Amino acid sequence: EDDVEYNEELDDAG
Amino acid sequence: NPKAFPLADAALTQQILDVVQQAANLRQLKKGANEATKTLNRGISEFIIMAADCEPIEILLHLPLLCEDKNVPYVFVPSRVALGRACGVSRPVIAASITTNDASAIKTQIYAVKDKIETLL
Amino acid sequence: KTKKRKTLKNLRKDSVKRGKFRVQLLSTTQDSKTLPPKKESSIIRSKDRWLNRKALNKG
Amino acid sequence: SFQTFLDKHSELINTTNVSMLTETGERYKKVLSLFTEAIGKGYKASSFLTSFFTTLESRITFLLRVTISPAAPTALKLISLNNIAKYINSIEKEVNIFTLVPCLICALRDASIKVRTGVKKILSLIAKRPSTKHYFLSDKLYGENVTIPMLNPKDSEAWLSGFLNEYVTENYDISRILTPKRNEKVFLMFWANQALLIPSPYAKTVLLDNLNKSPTYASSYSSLFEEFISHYLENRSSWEKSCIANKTNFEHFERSLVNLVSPKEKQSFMIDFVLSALNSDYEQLANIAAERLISIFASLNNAQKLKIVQNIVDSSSNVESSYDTVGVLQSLPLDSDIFVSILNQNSHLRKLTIILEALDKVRNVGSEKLLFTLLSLL
Amino acid sequence: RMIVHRCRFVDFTPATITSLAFSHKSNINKLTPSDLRLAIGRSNGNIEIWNPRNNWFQEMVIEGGKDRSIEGLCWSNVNGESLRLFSIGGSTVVTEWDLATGLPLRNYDCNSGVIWSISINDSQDKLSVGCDNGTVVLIDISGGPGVLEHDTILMRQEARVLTLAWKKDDFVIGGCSDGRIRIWSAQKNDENMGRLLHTMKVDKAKKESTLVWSVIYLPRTDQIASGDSTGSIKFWDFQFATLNQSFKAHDADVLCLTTDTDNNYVFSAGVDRKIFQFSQNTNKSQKNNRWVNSSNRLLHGNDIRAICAYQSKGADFLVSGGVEKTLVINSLTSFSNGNYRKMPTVEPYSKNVLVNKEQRLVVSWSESTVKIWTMGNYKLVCKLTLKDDQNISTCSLSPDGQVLVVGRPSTTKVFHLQPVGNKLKVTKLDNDLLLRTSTKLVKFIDNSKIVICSCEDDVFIVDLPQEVELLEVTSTKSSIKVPYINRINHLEVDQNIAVISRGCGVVDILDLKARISKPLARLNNFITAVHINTSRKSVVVITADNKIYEFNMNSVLTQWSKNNTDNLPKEWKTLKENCVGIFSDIENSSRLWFWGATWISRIDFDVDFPINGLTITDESNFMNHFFFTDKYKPLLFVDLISSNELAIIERNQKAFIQPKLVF
Amino acid sequence: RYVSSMAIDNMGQQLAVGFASGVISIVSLADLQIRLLKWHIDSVLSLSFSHDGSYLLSGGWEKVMSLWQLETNSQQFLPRLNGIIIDCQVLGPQGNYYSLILQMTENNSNSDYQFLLLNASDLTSKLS
RNA sequence: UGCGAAAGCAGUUGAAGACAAGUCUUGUCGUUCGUUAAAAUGGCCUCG
Repeated sequence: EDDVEYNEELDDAG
Repeated sequence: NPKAFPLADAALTQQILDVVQQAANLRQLKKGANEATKTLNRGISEFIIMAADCEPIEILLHLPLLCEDKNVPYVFVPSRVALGRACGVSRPVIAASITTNDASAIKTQIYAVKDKIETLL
Repeated sequence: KTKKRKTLKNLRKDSVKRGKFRVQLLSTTQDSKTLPPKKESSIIRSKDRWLNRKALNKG
Repeated sequence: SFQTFLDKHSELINTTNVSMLTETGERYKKVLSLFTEAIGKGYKASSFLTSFFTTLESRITFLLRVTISPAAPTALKLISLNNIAKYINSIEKEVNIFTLVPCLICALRDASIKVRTGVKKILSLIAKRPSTKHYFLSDKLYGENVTIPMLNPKDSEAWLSGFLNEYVTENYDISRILTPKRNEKVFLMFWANQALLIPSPYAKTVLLDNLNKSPTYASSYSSLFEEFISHYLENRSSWEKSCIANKTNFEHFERSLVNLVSPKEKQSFMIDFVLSALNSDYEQLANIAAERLISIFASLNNAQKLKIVQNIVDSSSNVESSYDTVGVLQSLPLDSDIFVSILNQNSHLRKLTIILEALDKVRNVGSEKLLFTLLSLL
Repeated sequence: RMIVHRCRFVDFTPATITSLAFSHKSNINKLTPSDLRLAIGRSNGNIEIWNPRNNWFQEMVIEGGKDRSIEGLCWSNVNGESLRLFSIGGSTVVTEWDLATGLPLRNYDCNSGVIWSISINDSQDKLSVGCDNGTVVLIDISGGPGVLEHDTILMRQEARVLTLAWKKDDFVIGGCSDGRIRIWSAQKNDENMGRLLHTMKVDKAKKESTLVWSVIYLPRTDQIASGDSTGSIKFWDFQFATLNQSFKAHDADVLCLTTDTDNNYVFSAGVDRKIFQFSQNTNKSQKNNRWVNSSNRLLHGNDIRAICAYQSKGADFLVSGGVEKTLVINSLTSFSNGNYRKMPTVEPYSKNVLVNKEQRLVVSWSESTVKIWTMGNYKLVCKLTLKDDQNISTCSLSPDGQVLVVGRPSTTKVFHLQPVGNKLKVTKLDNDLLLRTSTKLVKFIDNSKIVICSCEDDVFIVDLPQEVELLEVTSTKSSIKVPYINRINHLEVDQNIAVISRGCGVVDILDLKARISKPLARLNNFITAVHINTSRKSVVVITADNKIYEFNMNSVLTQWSKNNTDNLPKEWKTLKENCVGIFSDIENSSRLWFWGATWISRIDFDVDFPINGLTITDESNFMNHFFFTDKYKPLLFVDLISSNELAIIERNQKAFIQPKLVF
Repeated sequence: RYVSSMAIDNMGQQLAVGFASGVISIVSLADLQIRLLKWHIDSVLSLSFSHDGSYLLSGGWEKVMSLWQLETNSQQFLPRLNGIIIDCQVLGPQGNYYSLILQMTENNSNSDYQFLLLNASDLTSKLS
């Protein structure tokens, strides 16, 4: 699942 | 008897009177308003007990004033006879005092009763 | 991965002590108003732990 | 007992065989209570109806007002609607039941599911009921001398086919089916002629609700009811007593009157009513007109807007009204070119000041023409 | 022949039921009010409102959020006022909910310890709040809706207050964590204000602490019924504060209690999964004031957290729920002998899953987390995690599938999806208006334009605001009592034609370019599903009573509607679960697919059909060619992937050991 | 649905009906309200009400006598009787003795009846 | 069910009547004639 997981907080940070 | 405040409930009177009876056996109980007054002047009282039914109630209304100034706990019980009863004397007692003794064998429940009286106040 | 774990703690840490001072971070007003407050875990977790205590032999 | 129940109301026996829809409200109100107790006590409804109404045609038609009146229980209403279905079969049929399908539409406008659901079934029967072109009590149904001008019933029943074939009673929107796509305008006309001649306010309110459309709030037949509204306020107290007699909220009826008012009001006769209603002595009439005038004032001629500005400022300065006309004045949007002429109109000292207060209430409005007349005043 | 892709890889788990509350006081003599509703508390913070009419249909849902729960629910029904709901989240706040919007109308801090119990007085002007610190706080509500004021603090004690009950408005009865029942005086104009008149101690377990979980007052017999962790049911004389009867009925904690209107029956439930019925119906028992352990029944597979009772001339309901996450419904008068229903764990009145025909993408959203799968056999292309605690209300995916719109009452966020390496790249498109916009319902006109219905029911079009006019709804006494019935329930957009259904049943056709509203229908039963068919130029509406209505868009209701509305097959009428989803058949437009929580049905609208207990009797008004399959259940979501492919999505705890003897 | 035993209370307010399944149902004659008592695993063969009616005597194939206390729904046990209980009766002005009939169904050839008079006080056999 | 040893060797089941369900078709029997012919969550004392 980690391969296809998307985290907004990490995306927001960069 | 609106003046007597806070007045312990039926259950709370139990533990107080129990400790008073214990304190009587271990000579840690001071009986009488003036004798209670002296403890407050000397600051040797854990807390002060009074009787609500006493007439005139003004005979004991000074102890709250001393207790509040000295930050000493206090509480009222419905019956003065029962107070003198637990004290272990043949006469009614309208007020009594528990002497301070951190080395006493009955210390713990005195603090427990004290802690509740803190909650009551 | 450990760096990621530490980053979560920093995000978790909304309050920390600078020398002689303690800060807290501020949450948005919308979050508080839009929804009721968060339940505390310790007090509520205690009841469920009691409800599933070993003595019951719940199975 | 039944015999004693007759004797108590033996004097209360209808010499006429006509509807109680046309009869005195209070006399009908008691009789309805007798109808319920009669069936409740085991006294046959038909036997009761024969006892205090002359003929079977009265027994059908008293039950109609039982449906029109909301005070009647809904279960009673279906029993009212069921027995009329019995009596429409008995009658001789050479005259037409197009008259009662509007009453059935009113019966659709009655509350319960079960009463409405039956009404479609009854409605569907009236579609099968042949058209005679000359109706039951055509000159006697709604008024003794009141002859009802109605559609070609072929158009009505083939339309009424839409109710049976193309409508469900569970829904409250009959309006789309009420107006056929093929002859929406031709049919929009007769309802006006009906509603002019539909006396009961409840029947008017329920009827108007279906008719009024967002593009046209009774635009076509506003002229038809212009006389009714223009003296509605004159006899509004007489309309208000009818609604309480009909057990309806009159303020909703007042909203039906402004619902009669068309959306755009260059129209002169509807504006006469809204203004008259707004300043009417009646507390409830004027609020509905006041809210209506706000909707009107958006849809007016700028000059027609301008005239209303002069009346409200002049009224508020001198005419002490139950409502805050200067408060209403603030709400109404006042054009700059409107603001200046009204200053010219009064450039009567007390009336002037409120105009000069009126322009104050509207902060941040800009026009050169204004300041000219301002300086003329001061 | 058609292809079925049976799917259980999508898992949606309901939160455990924690509290239950009816909106009206039971009155056997009077008929069931139209406004009667049942509030259900969930451990995830969700509050669910249901209507006992027309079997049981869920009118509205209040969404919870992260790390929040509901532990007590309370209704206040003042004459002339809207129905008022209160909740406790396990923290030091009493939440007042705006039923019109489903948002917190007011948050009130008790100025005391964390709340464990909530109860209202009979006059419905005061709330009693139990705290862990042993303080019971009295709150005023008679001022008005949205008004919460501190009235008085009762006598303080050291034991956690686990439950609270009222006697009229004079006295507050509270069970405590010290194994003692406590009574306080709330009599105003009395010198005994806030004083502890009596203290009652239950039998205490020797090796473990004794907790009084539940207490109820019995007006007819002026007695108190108490449930305790020892499994004991005790009846206490109110005036003398003495034990009348004690019963060792349950094998575990008794968590909750309830009674009937006449106080002829007391129903207890809790950990051991059993419901014990206590009876005093016999005349001799009434003279002697003695209860009888009439019977018990095992109906739940796990702990029964909550039980509530409602009775009326047309209603007789004993509703129970708990860790099993399902409702169990019984008749109080015939609890021993009456039949029961086990409510399905999930009824998708609101769909949490969507299927995209193009790209063969299946999207499910649960607890601020969105997962997208692709199927040719299924692969999880991408999983999205959202920061905000508030749970997602609705998710809409574009007809191209590139643009995904995520809607929450607080905010609406739009995310673009790009297929890279058999995976979807997520980029959040920034739209300030949507971020500040509440989204009750959202739908796509095309790959770019969307229609959003705000929590305030403001309908507007966003191109990625063009507000759309809406017809005014006349106010009704039922609407005042229950606000959300006048709110938009279903929003559908189909080839520019938008249809909105309100809980009161108002159906209107909206033209999106014209942005004008024209009334279509106003049903007297709650609308459960809506569908627009462009090919037949008609709109299909289904009510709570599972009647099907097909409305031509302008003679309105298609000719099929008359001949088949009351002539539906036996299967449709016999269903006790209402239809929630409608989708068209690609191969033939006239055919339409209809499915509920446990059934799927297909109806041909060009063919006419051959003519040939545990719910309100419904005497009062609600306000003021054929294919049927039940093989697939329970159904989260059903729809077509292609002209020959059907997608069916299905659902795939430690409990008491009550052995089943086998010989 | 098949009843195996029946007992009428002296006042007539209560009627206990047994069933082959082993379930007992006490009915209030005044309002026909039912109360279920379920311990016996086999058909209950004998039911008898107490003189006051506060206690119910039940026996069946279990070879064990159950004294049901109806006030609290409790029940007292007399196990390991020689034979299954065909009949139960309270015999005394004060319920001093219980009179019982045993069948000893082991012998299929003949029905071996044994009459047991018991003392209510200590449940010790006074006359077998 | 009969004989036999325990092993086995032979054979046996039908006609009604009444009721309940569907809507003419099926079930049941505190009922008859004839033939040798599983399942209401419901476990068993005190007297230390």
